[PDB]
Amino acid sequence: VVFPFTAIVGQDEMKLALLLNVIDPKIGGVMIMGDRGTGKSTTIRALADLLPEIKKVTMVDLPLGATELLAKANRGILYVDEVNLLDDHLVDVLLDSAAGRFVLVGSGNPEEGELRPQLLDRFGMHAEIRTVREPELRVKIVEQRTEFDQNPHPFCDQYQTEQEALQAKIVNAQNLLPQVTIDYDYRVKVSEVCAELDVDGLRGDIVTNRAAKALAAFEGRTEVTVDDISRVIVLCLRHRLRKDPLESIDSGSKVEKVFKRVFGVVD
Amino acid sequence: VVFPFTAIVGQDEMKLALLLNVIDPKIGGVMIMGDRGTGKSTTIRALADLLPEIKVTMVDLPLGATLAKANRGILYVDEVNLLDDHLVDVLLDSAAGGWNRFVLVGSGNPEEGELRPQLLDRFGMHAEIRTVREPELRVKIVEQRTEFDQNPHPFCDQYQTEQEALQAKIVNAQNLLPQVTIDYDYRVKVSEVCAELDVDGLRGDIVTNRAAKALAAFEGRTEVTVDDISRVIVLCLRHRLRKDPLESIDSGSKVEKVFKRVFGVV
Amino acid sequence: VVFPFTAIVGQDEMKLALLLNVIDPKIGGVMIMGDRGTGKSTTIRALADLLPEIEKKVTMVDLPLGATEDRGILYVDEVNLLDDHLVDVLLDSAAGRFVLVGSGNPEEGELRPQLLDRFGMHAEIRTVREPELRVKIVEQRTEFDQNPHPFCDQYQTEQEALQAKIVNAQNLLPQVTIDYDYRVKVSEVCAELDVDGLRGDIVTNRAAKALAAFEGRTEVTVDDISRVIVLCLRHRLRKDPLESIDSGSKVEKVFKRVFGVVDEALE
Amino acid sequence: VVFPFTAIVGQDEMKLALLLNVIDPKIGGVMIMTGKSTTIRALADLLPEKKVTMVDLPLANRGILYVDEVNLLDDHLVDVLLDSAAGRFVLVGSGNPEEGELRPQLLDRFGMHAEIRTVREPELRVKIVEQRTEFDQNPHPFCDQYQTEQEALQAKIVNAQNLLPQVTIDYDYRVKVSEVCAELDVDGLRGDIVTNRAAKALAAFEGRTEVTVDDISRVIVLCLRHRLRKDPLESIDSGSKVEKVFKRVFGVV
Amino acid sequence: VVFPFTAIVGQDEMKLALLLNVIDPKIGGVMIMGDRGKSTTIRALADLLPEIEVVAKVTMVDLPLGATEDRVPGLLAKANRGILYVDEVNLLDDHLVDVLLDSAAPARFVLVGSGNPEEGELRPQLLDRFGMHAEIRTVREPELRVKIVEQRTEFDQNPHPFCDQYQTEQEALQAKIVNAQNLLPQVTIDYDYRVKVSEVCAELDVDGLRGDIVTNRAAKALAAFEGRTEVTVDDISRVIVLCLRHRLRKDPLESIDSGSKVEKVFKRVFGVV
Amino acid sequence: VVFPFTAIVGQDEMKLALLLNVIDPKIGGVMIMGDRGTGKSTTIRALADLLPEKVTMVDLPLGATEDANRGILYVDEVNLLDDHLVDVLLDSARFVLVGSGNPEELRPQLLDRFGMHAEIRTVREPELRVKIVEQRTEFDQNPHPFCDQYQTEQEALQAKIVNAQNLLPQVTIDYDYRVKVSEVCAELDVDGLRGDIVTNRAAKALAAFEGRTEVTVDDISRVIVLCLRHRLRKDPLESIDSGSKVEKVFKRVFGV
Repeated sequence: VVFPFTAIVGQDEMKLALLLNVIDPKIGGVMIMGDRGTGKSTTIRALADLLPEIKKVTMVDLPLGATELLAKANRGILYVDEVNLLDDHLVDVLLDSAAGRFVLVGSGNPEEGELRPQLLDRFGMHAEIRTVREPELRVKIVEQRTEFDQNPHPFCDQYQTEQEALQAKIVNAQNLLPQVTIDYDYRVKVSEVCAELDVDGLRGDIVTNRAAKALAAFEGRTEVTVDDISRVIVLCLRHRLRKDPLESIDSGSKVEKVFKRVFGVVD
Repeated sequence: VVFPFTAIVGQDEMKLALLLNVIDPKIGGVMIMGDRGTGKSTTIRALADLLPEIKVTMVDLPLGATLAKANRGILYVDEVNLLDDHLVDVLLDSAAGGWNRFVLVGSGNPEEGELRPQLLDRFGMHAEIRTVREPELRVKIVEQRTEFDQNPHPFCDQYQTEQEALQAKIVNAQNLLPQVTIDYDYRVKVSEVCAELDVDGLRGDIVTNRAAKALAAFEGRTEVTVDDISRVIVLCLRHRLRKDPLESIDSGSKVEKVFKRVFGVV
Repeated sequence: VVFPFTAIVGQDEMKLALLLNVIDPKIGGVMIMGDRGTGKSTTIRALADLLPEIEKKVTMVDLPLGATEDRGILYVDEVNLLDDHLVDVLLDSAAGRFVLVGSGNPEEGELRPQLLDRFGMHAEIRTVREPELRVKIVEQRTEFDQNPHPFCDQYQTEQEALQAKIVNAQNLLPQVTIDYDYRVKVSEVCAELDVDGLRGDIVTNRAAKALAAFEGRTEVTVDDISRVIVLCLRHRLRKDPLESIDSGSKVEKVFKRVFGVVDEALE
Repeated sequence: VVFPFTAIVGQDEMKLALLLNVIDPKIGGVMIMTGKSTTIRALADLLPEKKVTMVDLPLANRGILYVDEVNLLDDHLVDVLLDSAAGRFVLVGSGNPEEGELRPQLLDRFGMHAEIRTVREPELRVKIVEQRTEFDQNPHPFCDQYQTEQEALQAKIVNAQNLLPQVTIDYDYRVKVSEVCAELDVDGLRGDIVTNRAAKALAAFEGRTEVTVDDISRVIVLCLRHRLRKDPLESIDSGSKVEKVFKRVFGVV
Repeated sequence: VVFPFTAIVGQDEMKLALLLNVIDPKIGGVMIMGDRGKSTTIRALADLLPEIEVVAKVTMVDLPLGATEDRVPGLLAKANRGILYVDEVNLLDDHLVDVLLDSAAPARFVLVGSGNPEEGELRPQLLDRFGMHAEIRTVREPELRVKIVEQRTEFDQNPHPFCDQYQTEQEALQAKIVNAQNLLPQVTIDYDYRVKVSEVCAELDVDGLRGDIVTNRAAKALAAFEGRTEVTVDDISRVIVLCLRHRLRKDPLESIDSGSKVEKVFKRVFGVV
Repeated sequence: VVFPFTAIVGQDEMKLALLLNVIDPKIGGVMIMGDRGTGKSTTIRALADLLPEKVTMVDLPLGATEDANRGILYVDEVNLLDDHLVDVLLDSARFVLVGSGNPEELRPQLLDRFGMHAEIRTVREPELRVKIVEQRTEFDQNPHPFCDQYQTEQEALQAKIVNAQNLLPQVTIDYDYRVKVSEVCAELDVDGLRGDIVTNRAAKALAAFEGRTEVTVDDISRVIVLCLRHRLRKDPLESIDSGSKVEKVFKRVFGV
């Protein structure tokens, strides 16, 4: 038995990136660079255990150096725990196999050679993990972990209806995605943000659109909204920045700043 | 089936470099520097699919150690930054500038190496790819890509007469090139531009002349015009600059400035 | 015969780290970095000899320089060498049973940040600065080398008093509670120090309870947290290199702020 | 078949260095820093006598040896070749900037240092290009257009070699040449010797037996510009300093 | 025949370090750093000591560049009741040095080592285990330099006539060494002095208590050498730089001589006028 | 046959350093740092051909081995093969050690072990440079007429060397001079007493060469830079020539 996904607290940005990829695997996978390592392996297992069967969904790990495990990985999840030194070309093929049919998930180690700029831009979204800063939230996690370690089944049962409610929303979102439309004016202003961010190519334009539709589908709507784009654009474009080294500005803050201007958002 | 060449939008400078080399392979090949994406590989496949049957053969040569007998074809070196055997690169340049005849195309990695003035001056033209900055154009490109991915054959058919029209223009330009002449005054003012740019050698003089003749041939003319030279001279000379490091001036902008002065464009 | 633990003078911070681990080994071990005129080899030997009999005495096992892979105390004299592979395996035996103790050399390879965070506490040894104490250590040391048995007898009842306190602390540890407000303020200190993960939260809580148990109390006190929090978090700092501040001094500074500890200015 | 030597335009300084070495190989070879590989074969094809053979060193008595990249092939191999020269064959070397600038102890041992500057006259650049393609299209009609000029220069080379033993330099000139070497702080007396051997070879080339101030003028930059010991505090061109000191010592208005 | 120890001029600080180790070998050896009469002084000290028996002359053992435990019978045993000179202890780093410091920290000996600057400073963990740090400064008195040279040629020409000229001084110094060894057990250091010695070590931020011990063993040995049984402030003054200057942990912001820093702090703590 | 020693012009400092070592080999050899190409190997051959009895010059190559006396040993590049082979040669010096080196420098610890440091500067007088070259080709064309032109001067110099060697035991230096020599070494911060000894041995050898048995202040003057300039411990904050510093301190101490 694995820690229930709906009980993981304090990782909202990473749970969003994983949920949107389950809804639209053509987003291109998630690169998880949480320099603060905490709840990385167990979150991805919780999400696999949460998905419905169609045979149960299978999660595959990227260990060893097999040249070629994409066999048992179709219509599933593939986790490469340390893709910071995993060959050099095998990474290229997996990023293609995810953008045309599985959920690519990658993790890295800080100070071991930060993702080479040619292989990180091909990742759909870039989710960073920062350890929870709210004190009473940190206490709740610790109190939850020992409470789970002592009595797994009373814990998993406590979240049983919340897991099923989220399980149905994933299915509904997958079913509704074909009807989800984004207005032309929004689709254009998304590209304006990609241009003003000096994104290398059009992949950033493509992922933001696929992500915004997948989020709107998740929330049971068929028209992409300005707020829908707001919640996915940092995940999609912050690792696609081409900023001058003379700038001390946060990448995620640069995308939010440019997004708010182009769309005219007052916070 | 491959994305049609005549549908590629926003890469005009590179499509020009590729078309001129297809018309006169003795130009010396194309070095493609710029955005990694923007389908550099797929444009060259599209151009191969467009050429007439004399089908033309497209060569990969990816990370190898000595695939070079496809004469009157195209050779794409995706990462000629990792041909640490410079001797492989050097022979491919001279053979491209003669019949040993093929269209050399190479791509490289910025900030990794190579690009050494000895390994860059021998490329005929230097085509730079800048990703489109106009928002509605980016949307149009994206809307075209999946439209091709969902229905390849209806997309290729929409461009079928334009593909055949461009195919006839390539053959015509190849056939007309022998009579294309350049005025002596232009030929001298071109050399004045190469000298005033302090280009290393006379190869820049040679490529600019061959490019201007090929462009006029493409457009069904037999007299090279100042506008013909205008459209090729940056492709030919910007990677042949010997500018002082004290200059914050764009290389391509330097070539345009000196061309305008020597020829007197106002 | 071994030098008696209750006779060691001038290592209070390190003796505290060892005693609390003996009381609660799930704290995660002690990393001993510092000076050489102490004898981390004989203080740990003294602590094994001080513990109660296990049925023979508790076994102290030493790991020499050339050491290949292969309820007591394990002393790893040089955990700088013996690459991450061997070091990783030992940390598993700890955490959630033996007291891991490691020592290191300065300038022989800085604390590997990923393998140092997994040590429970970080005790630094500073050689005694009080002149009359330095004389006392030397006079005691030669006095022990000439007549071990007369020396150990001078400290035999004090060894038994400390031995009973250790057992009492272990027996009482299950009833030891920490107030919710303290538990949250401990996590607030961990957050304000930007600690990597929640491991710092857990050992500080386990350490404060073990100290309160050592002193025969069942309620963790602000002062109880004060005496263990530097041992627990100073090697868990992520401070900017632009700061010339001592790590242990940074933990005390943030601890006093979060808990609001100030000196009464008496007339 | 090779492009004729007498048709090469715009390389006068390098053609002078090569002709003088062919006349007196004891000068010590040429360091060449637009296609010098064919210029040296053009010179090989031009010499008399079986025909002289030009040898390439990619990894030869009484001929020509061209070391294309004397920056690589470490001092060990380079040292050995310089012995064959000096006080007999024509050593020719070229070098690459940024590839291991020729060690200062290994560059001084070359007789002359000829620099190639690409032609700046527009109508000349056009003429060179038309000459290359005209040669590629019809080599033999090209070589024939230059056949009598090739034979004329071939006779001058033979005569110059035959006349060199009688060529003399005035004592006052020979001393002022040494003053130029001393005022330049040259490493040793090799500059005094090469400038003397070069001035005599040039005078012999022109059918004369007395070295002239003008003869020295035309050879002294080739001989001394790579032998300078100037302070790095000088933004002054090396070749211009040699002319400047030459003009002072000899008194050229 | 070897140059007589009592004739060596201008090495006073090193002669003091060597004599005290001969008097109390538990001091821990001498590290000789400085200008480059080093190999010849130690043999003279070996030649000066009184002739010993097999097991209840003193033997000098050297060590060339090649060690690799080709000493552990070998060479470690020939140093029994003798002296071991390590000519270049800045090379053969790590293990070989650690083993020798252990063998002198079945044969006990006076460890003496010399090193080369710029070719490696002995790793600070293995230099602190040397008892004392004696530096050799070449004599600056001109008329003294002439005497040293003139003594060298005078000895090279007539060894035996030279040794006789110093023979009674050798016997007097030999008797003082034996007496000092015999008197060492009674030599006491006052508690107030013993504490102020530790205060100097602390104010110098010395690594450990080894400096406290060496200064005390050295002060007693010097007082014993001079036929006294009470350590004096001047006794401590003459050994404290030998004992602590290689034990400094000084900030790199200080252009102060290490040996000179010890003198200043010693004068401060003890109140020397 | 080799170019005669007495015909070499413009190398007076190196000819002085070599002659004194031939007279008193215990001086410790010569380090020749001539930043100019002037035929260092052939001067040493010229000096060997000049000595009586015949003589023998060994020339060590770059590739030293693992193993000559009463002769001359020339180490053309004492930079290579320096770890131990250079160390071994300085120990064996009975023969006249001669070494040359190229800048871009021997171990500051292995250069102090050389007796004297003679620098070669290329002749700056124009009419002299011409004469050297004219002498070289004239010798290459007619060796025996050239060597005969210098034959008696070679014999005159040869006899002076024999006389100096034969007279050396009687050569004395005043005590006041000998102390002032040591005072110069002290103010130069010389490493050890090796500089004091060579300056004394060199001054005696020079006085013996000139047929005298009492060292003169000028005798010390002409050798002290050869002996002490490579034994300096001067601050890097000084833009002063090392050889010029020795002259400065010598002039003060002796009062010249």
